Amino acid sequence: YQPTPEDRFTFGLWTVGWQGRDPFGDATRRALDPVESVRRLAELGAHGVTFHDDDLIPFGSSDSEREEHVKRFRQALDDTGMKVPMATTNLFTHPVFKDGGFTANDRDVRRYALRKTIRNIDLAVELGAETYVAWGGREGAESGGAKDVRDALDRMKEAFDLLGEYVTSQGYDIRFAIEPKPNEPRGDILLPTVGHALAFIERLERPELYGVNPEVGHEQMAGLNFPHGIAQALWAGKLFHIDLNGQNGIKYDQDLRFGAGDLRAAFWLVDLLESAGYSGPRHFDFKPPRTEDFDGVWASAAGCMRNYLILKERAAAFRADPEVQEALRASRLDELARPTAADGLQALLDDRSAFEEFDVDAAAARGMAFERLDQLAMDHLLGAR
Ligand SMILES: [Mg+2]
Ligand SMILES: [Mg+2]
Ligand code: NA
Repeated sequence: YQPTPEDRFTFGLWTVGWQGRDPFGDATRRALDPVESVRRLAELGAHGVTFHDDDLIPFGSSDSEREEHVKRFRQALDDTGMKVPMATTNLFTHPVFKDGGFTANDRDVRRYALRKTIRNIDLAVELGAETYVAWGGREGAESGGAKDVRDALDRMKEAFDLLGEYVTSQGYDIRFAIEPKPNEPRGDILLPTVGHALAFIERLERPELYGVNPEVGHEQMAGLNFPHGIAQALWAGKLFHIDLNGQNGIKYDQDLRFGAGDLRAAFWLVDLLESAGYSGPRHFDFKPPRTEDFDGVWASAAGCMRNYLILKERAAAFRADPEVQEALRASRLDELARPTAADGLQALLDDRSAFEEFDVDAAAARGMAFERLDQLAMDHLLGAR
């Protein structure tokens, strides 16, 4: 289960670089130089890295310092063959963003947030990124009167529309991906789930430029089924990027390594991504726990990729097994894929077998055979076939 760059595994600089500061504790690890992270991740078999502006260029850097930070990073990419498929903006750490970036009540903060974002879009394009992520972690509220949500959505739309005008005007081949999260650090965050983000995109001026960047743990913070949400995003043609990690239920955002947390949900996710032919990066947004030293950081990162590869093997074996294919037919998955009424509305209305002469009791007595199917899936996941 050895990863290679062809597997398209990517990591944020802020993941392996997380120093371990949590709400109740100081950092347990020293800061990593981005150049070291690129080299170490390349040695593990990663394909690329991603960054927030402020991960790569310290906030407040002069133009000359900015140039030197980028030059050093580009040489590390050249030395390793690592790519940068995605970039994003930090609109959450600095105190100026305490009430949001794009939806801050203060208008001057909203304008600054847009300018900070635009500057990093230029850099992302320079480095070859194809997707630009926006996680609106400060967009929201702790109390009901603090934020008129209709006005906030107007401001959010305004911001994204302006960004779309900018990339179109410059001729950039980049697309945007909105990352939902239901809460934390705000009491409630705007666009809290994949569904809300997909709905919002349809009201933008150029919806084709925007998709979603769902994160395993974030949907699980609302108790939702992550594979189901991914299926809806794929169905809409909007899965532009994905963040892979683990989460143990409804609590603070844990960002565990992928495969930890809900293991069976991870299996069904990999099955879906591979079956659907998702071709984007397999990006890990995770935090090595603060109990770990640097050897544990790299072990945790390697484990992300290993677990994806094991699950990919098991899901492929499941789908290829003739006994599973028979069980899928026994459960009528084949019929689910056939149209209900390709004969059309009038034919349906005239079809006595659909109502007047339908034997509801005979249909009700048919078992779905779902438990046998699910036990075959369990056996395959555990390698007990
Ligand atoms: Mg998270
Ligand atoms: Mg994320
Ligand atoms: Na737009």
